[PDB]
Amino acid sequence: GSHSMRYFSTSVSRPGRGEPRFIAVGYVDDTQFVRFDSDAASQRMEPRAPWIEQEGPEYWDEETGKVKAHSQTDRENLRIALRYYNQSEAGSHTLQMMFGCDVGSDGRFLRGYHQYAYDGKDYIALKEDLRSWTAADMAAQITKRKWEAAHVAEQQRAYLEGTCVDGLRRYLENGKETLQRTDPPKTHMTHHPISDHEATLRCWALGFYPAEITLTWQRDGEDQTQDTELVETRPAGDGTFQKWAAVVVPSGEEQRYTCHVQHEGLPKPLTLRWEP
Amino acid sequence: TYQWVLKNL
Amino acid sequence: IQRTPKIQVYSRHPAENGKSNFLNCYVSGFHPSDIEVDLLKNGERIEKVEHSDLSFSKDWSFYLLYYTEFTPTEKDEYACRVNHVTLSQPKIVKWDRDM
Repeated sequence: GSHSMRYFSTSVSRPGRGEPRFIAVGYVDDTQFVRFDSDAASQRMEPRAPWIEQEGPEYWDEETGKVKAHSQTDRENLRIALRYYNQSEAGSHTLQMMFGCDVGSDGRFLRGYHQYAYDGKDYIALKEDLRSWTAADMAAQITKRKWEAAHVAEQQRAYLEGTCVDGLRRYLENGKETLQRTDPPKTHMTHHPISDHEATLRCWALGFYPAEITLTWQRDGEDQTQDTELVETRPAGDGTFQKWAAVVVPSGEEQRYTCHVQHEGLPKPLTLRWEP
Repeated sequence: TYQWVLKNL
Repeated sequence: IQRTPKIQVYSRHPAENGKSNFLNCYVSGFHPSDIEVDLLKNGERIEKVEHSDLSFSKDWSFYLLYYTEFTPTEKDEYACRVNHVTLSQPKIVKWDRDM
């Protein structure tokens, strides 16, 4: 239905061990499709999904050019940041960036993003209107004044609504077989006794794509949050995802509990009940 | 399609 | 501002003794990005372990997938060893086929 494209970059300084390492990765929804690593031998933006290899030679030259320029920009920004926070040149610092867009089922613009984080904390973010900045602290406030005066957001806006959307649209078509598929979860419930009085019920969801899913426990058809354990959705490594939800229950009361599985690959949500 | 990231903080 | 890694050790497919599978170690929610992740077989480091490209979540916390092709058995005990600036010592998480 709705689709996203995101680019995530990480610049990490390592004083005494040469210049900062720069790593950038690109995603369409939950599928990685490109990478660039400043420490790799190739010095090129590399394919990471089969369907991105159908882009011609000029795409790889242009994209390599872009990712290398961002690599240089964020090396400078690491130096500007030290000065703004009055930090020592000897310590290791991190500059992260994310940018990208959201499109509807019609392949039309919904939302745009362009944001930084310094040492794992919000630095500056482009607001939803694509005309203003959310600066988090005093240092980011200096950048905000600089970027607003120079009308920099118009360049972000022209990218996010244009180039970003066109690329996302072209990728969805070229990788249709992969990106526009829905792999519903394969579900099951397991039972694990604790004591003579307690047991754990674990509701599993496996082999699903996209990553978004909701697992809920209910007792007697009433929502249950107490005695619940939910693991983070995790990648299987084959392009699909996994998740589980567990509840600690009194012995003999197992069947009063139900697991509710919500996934866009499902025609209806699934309800699971322990059936020995 | 990547963006041109050229502005400084 | 330093966050400790969450760790999950699990197989790609439901484990069957004598069948090829993939052993995974998912580290997430950590900062800074430098991290040491090994997959162990009976307490010994597995040699050919691949990892995913450094990426991150909405809250800016990093995640990585470390994986190796393996064939589980009844005897063989698998684990993941993780070291990070936030950890006073490497954390060992045993592979539990029911988790």
